[PDB]
Amino acid sequence: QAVLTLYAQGLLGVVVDSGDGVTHICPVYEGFSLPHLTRRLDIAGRDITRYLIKLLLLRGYAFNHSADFETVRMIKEKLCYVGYNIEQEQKLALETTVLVESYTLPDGRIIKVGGERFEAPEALFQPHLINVEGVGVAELLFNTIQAADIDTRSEFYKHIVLSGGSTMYPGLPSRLERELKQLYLERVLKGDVEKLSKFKIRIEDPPRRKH
Amino acid sequence: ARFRKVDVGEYDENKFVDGPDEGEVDSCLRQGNMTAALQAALKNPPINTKSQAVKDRAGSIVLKVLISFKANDIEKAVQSLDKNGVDLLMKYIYKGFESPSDNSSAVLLQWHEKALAAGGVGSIVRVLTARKTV
Amino acid sequence: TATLRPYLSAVRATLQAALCLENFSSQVVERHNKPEVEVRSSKELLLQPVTISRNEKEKVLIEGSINSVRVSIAVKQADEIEKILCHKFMRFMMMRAENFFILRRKPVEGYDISFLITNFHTEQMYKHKLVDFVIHFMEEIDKEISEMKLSVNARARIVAEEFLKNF
Amino acid sequence: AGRLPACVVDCGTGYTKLGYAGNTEPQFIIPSCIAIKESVMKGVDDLDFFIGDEAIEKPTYATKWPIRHGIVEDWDLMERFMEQVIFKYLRAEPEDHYFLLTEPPLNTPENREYTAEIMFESFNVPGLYIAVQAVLALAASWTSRERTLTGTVIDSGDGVTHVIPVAEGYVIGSCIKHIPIAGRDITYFIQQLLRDREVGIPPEQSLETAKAVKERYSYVCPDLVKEFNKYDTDGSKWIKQYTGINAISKKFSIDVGYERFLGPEIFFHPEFANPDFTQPISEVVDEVIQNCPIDVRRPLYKNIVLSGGSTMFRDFGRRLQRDLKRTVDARLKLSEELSKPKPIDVQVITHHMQRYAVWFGGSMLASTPEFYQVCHTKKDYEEIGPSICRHNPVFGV
Amino acid sequence: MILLEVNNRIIEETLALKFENAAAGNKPEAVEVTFADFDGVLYHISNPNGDKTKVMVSISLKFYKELQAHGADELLKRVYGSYLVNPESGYNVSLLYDLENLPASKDSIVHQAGMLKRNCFASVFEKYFQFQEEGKEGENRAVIHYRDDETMYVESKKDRVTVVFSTVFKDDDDVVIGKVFMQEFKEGRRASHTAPQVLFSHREPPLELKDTDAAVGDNIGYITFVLFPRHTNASARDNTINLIHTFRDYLHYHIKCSKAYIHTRMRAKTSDFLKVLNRARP
Amino acid sequence: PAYHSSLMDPDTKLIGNMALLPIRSQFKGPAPRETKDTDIVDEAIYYFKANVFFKNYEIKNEADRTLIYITLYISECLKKLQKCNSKSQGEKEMYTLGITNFPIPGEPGFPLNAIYAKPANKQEDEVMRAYLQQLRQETGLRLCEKVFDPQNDKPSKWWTCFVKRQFMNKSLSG
Amino acid sequence: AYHSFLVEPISCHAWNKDRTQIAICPNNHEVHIYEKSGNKWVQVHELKEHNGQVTGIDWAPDSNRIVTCGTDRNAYVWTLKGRTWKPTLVILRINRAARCVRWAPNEKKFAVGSGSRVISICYFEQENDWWVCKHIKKPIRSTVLSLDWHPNSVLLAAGSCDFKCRIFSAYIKEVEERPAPTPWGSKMPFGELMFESSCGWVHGVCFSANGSRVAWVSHDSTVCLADADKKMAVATLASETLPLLAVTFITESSLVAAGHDCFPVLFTYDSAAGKLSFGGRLDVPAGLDSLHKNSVSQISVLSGGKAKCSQFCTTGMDGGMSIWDVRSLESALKDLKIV
Ligand SMILES: Cc1[nH]c2ccccc2c1CCNC(=O)c1cccs1
Repeated sequence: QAVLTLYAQGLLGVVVDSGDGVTHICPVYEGFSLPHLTRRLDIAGRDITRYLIKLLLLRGYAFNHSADFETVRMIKEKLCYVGYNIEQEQKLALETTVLVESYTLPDGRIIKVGGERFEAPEALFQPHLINVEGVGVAELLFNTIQAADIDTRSEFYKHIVLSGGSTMYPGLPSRLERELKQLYLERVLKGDVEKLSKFKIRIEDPPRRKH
Repeated sequence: ARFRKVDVGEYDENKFVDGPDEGEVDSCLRQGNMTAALQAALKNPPINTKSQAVKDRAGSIVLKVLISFKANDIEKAVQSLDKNGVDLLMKYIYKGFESPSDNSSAVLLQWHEKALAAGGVGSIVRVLTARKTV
Repeated sequence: TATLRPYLSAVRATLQAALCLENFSSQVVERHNKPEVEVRSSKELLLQPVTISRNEKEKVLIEGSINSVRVSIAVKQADEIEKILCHKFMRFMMMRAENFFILRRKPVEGYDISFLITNFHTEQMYKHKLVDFVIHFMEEIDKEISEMKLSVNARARIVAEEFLKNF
Repeated sequence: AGRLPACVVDCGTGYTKLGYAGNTEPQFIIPSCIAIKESVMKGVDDLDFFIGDEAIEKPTYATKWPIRHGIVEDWDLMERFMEQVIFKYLRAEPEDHYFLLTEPPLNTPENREYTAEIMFESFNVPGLYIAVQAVLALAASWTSRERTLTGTVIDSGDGVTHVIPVAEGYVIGSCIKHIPIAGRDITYFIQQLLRDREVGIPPEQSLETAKAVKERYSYVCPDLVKEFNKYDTDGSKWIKQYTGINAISKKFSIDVGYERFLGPEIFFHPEFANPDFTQPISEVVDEVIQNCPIDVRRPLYKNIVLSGGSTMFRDFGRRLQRDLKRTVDARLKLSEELSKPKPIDVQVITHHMQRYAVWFGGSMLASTPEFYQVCHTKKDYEEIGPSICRHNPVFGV
Repeated sequence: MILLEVNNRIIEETLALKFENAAAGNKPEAVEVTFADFDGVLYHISNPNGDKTKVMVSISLKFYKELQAHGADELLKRVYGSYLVNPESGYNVSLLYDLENLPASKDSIVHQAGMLKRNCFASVFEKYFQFQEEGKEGENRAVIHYRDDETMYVESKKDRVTVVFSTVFKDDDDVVIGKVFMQEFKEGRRASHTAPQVLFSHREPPLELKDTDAAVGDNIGYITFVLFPRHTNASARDNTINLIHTFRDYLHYHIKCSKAYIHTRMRAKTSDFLKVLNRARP
Repeated sequence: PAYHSSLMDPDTKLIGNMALLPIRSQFKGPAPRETKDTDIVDEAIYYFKANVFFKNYEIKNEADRTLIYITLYISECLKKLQKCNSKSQGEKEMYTLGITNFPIPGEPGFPLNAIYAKPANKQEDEVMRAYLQQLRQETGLRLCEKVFDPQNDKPSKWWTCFVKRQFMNKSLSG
Repeated sequence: AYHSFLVEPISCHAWNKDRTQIAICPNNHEVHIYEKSGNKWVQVHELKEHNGQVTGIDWAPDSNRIVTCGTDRNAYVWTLKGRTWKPTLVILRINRAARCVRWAPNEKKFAVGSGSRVISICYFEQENDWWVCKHIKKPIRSTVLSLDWHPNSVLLAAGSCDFKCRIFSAYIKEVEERPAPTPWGSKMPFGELMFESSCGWVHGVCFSANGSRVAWVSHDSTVCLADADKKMAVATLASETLPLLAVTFITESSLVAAGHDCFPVLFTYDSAAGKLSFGGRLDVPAGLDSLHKNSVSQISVLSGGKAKCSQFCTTGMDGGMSIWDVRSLESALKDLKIV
């Protein structure tokens, strides 16, 4: 699939794909994929839906990981999104109410959801928040490339493409870029914040996606 | 796992990037010529200087003319200014509000009342919209 | 009150100028929509902060932006009893900030209470009525604090008398 | 561990149980009502009220009931009600005792914040824990058993009966079901049964007698016809007598019969007294456990715990278990035939602390050292806010 | 309720239910109860050695030794006489009621049992009132630490007996409300010229104790009552004792009910603000 | 649930969709002759007190329709037997009552017309009217030896109290 | 003449050629088309495709095609097939919300302003049979708020949050040819910056009927006009009221605008003195004395073109759409001017 996804966008780059079961970073060079350099992020859709439950049981709501799984999943798909700057998001959640939304449940009783909206998807960037050793797609992608050939780096970085159900969270492309930049700056240019600016990353979120 | 500590956006090339004669005022103030002092303090505002020092100065002079006014003598003075003057006055009145003092604020609320009737709410808007201000 | 009406009038006027908001999609984050005056991630979108003061204690800070306004108020507090009644009363409303959708959960540092009015609010509420609520709010909390003060004293006296008259 | 025991207060829609942790029975069991003056409060008029029994007949006072359907509908009145619970009955200096309060399942986080506001901002309690009734009830049954916090709770107070499934200390909210049958309905029924037969019963003392008869001679029978038969054959050793005093004239006797077993019978045959509800309680329980996760149904069936004064009738559980096993075994009979599912073990637990199961659980938990590590302290309240009381970690197993 | 009641309801109700059952002829049920009272007082009602025919009521006061050095045991004995027995381990005073040997009027002893706590304090006051009434001056002052960080000082003089209280206001804002009430006590004479004069010091003790290790601090508060012969005499004594030993709790209780009341004002006000806000909607 | 009859036989005859159940009576009618110690009229009386409280009754076989009819009629007997002063007088009212023509299936005034099959012809019609009259008679005289206590003029209150309750909220007098 | 389509905002609107139908976005992901039947409005079409809030609508009069853009970053050209509107995706190549869209007069292209701080000039290619677009980037530094084509379908005026009002050249030589010179300039290669004004986000921009005059309103409560015939000199006028959000020409020297005051106003340009002047309210009689009960966010000329306009439409955040008559206004206000 990673091959085809690059096909549709009319290219022959890297493909970040995540569904319910798992996440895959498949870099593709002028033709096909290369197992070496191709990794897997062991956290996807489900794991976020599970976290959204621990977060809501923490709020004071009687959810059951099995009886209500499908219900919380729909809450995730409708309300969750990826924080850009977690420090700025926690402030919005702590100091104001602009994140609080109401969600009517199947039987009709209402519940309010706020900070949880971004905290759950955050698992993708801090696996430790749900007990999973890894460094999160952000850091992972950056190692699947930086570690690769030096003759494709620049090409790859300006050719990343999202794919799958767990990649439509609002703001994901933006967070990915901020992370990659942050990694580049320190881990590859020793914090020399001037040679930057000319670092080129273009993580595209295509609309045609469905098919 | 440090690296999220650096605010990368601060180096994003797509971002955005943007007094009067103290003696002349004193001269009219000592002579009791109030309307004149006002019109002099509202001249050549430090609209382009970087130091808050030169600006705080211009503000002081202007503020020293407003406080030095008699309640029933403000309406007249306001109406002697042109729209640009009214807009500039309004910017200073709002500056004065940041330095309350022995009734300094009680009279400034008089200048505001008068200035607004002349410049309309529009002048206040131009206080909120100014990128280069006093 | 010789300084009250003039104060509320300058506040009402500034509030009318700040509540000219419109919906604004994020320029910094894909498919996000945020109250700019809060995240402040795009300087051109912010307006010049202004303050209207009645005296050295009472004032109002008004911070605008293309899509939202933050209004902070410094409440009149004469003596110790008023200071604590005001503080309990502000926390009381803040804990209920969700029902009171224009209130911040915490004040801007240096003030007793803060509002955060967004374009979404001005789209479902007449802005001239919100401006009226902020003025109505300032007048009314002063009265409520005065009444609380009188109530405590009233009950204090009866409590000190009920005990003493029994000896 | 401390020199003083914690205060345990269980507020119900009808009655409030209060006392100190470590004891077995509550120290006071009073009507969840408060009487005030009504006909702009000033001075100390707010303190002019009474609660519990003292509040039911007060001449110049109006009786209010702060809690409806288990949820606080008047915080002003609830806050005062606590004032006397603490200062008049318990006589506890609130700053010295940790408090354990209860709440029905499905209570909102907002309400917990309101409760905490009252306990920390008003009475300045050093620590507060809010437990869910259902879970405490489960814990209460341990007094007669491997102990688990998984099971189905049948709470029948006086307003309504609830079938609450619980898994590992956590209520499966989406699966609760309520039943329009409880102590009150039983009384009313026994009232109709008397009106149609007994005479000389003071019209203004209709309830007094029925409630008395119910509480003194009622019970659950195994079979309706066989029971009716017993009463018509050996009438002398089944028909009981009741004698009351006419409040007007101080002068009456009535035979008590069929109603002894017919009243409680309505739990099993709701169509008897209720035109809108006809599901037998055995069926409601079955439905609930079936709606839950397949992998927790057997544990639920294996631990059905009773709770409330209305599950106190002699043989209540025996009849619930028998009927429940019939509906369940029948379903498994159809399966085999259609096609060997291992039989399902159905237990309906009954114990000595049932009537105030919830309070006893609360009391036993507040006596353990673990309860002090799990309470939200004042310090945490002040440094994190009321939002800390939104989640009370379940403990005890 | 404005004045805190003096008797203990759990003691009274528990006894009555056992006394009524004993009179009826029923077989005695066992009893095991642990409860408290204001000022860290701990109680215990139980059947000594499992004997369901006997009911013991025991009280524990961290500061008993101090009241003991002031006529405590003696006053107690005069009051309970044959009901007082050797104190249960963990407690200071124990009352033993024999269900098989109850007085004709069981109501009279049930009332005294409920006052166990009040009677333990009684002496320290009865003693110093006795001093005043006899002229004996110079007598050292009594120092009762009724709480871990709170103290009461009783001292007699030529024409008056004084009771001082060192009380702590854990909550910082509680001090402010406290003053409002204290000021109204300071002016109580403007309503009852005969009643006790009341003084009040915030942060520091009254000079007489500035040499002693008395406490000082932002949350401490001293209150001085000045009882006169018309209160201390043997005709008012009890009632005076009943009021004065509940004062500390009387004060803190009203400070709390005061906040409860402010809360209802806030609920009403907030509720109104929400109604206006919602009328701004089309 | 409700109490049903256990008399339906793979050889039991039907009149309409009711069951022509045997009975041990002398009265005339097409009711077979019962050999056994219990017939559908005892069963119905044995159960009445309990069944009468039910609001819903599931018809499992055709005998239930017979049980049901007898049950609804017992309530009828109690309507009368309620106001009488003797175990002899009551015997008479029960006779008259039983001979009086009550509504049958198909006619307006017979509850449950949606459950009881209507007589397909004049014979089936006269036969059924007969079977019901015979059931009504045995049922009445049999009910007097129960309702009355060895102390004459005593329509036991333990039979009169049900006079106001209606099985399935239906009536033969309506 | 006021009408209320809903109680929430009408994000944006667009009328067809004959002013027989109006397409509005009700603070929704959808576009609603209403047609009049007698003296009632009736919903006739529901365009559901955008996954985000629609922010701009434009109806191409002759080809009868509707173009929409939304916060979901997409643009959709809508074609009428019998009795249904079918949407065709257009990749704008942006990563922030689109904010505005306008067909060129020749209906050969259309521009989309967005948060990406760029303008997407889109045109169809009968070659590969799909929509493509070039970008105009420099010197735009912020979100593009408004747009307006020049009658020559080449020059494009734009206003954005970087406080500037600019005129560019959307010259695409593969759908049109060498634009004839204009007072704005001679050299018009793609993306050339023809003009740039010299405080306040620019909510609206408008080109006069002949194109030698461009006007725009900003957040600092001012209205401006740059005369191409007078070396692009700029006339400025400070209002004493709240910020205007929309503006159009009604004659070569008359402008109508509206905004946060909730009522339209008239402005006039004295060519000789190079000075703008206040012509006064046009809406002369909740607790408001204006027809709209909330901010007016868009205004369009219904008939008479920008040369001799007779009727114009307004829509606002109150959910209402007003149709104003110029002769009726000239009558009710004996003191009204116009040019
Ligand atoms: C109560 C309830 N109904 C549901 C329907 C579908 C999925 C979950 C649920 C739940 C459990 C979570 N809800 C709550 O805890 C509360 C809802 C409203 C007030 S509390």
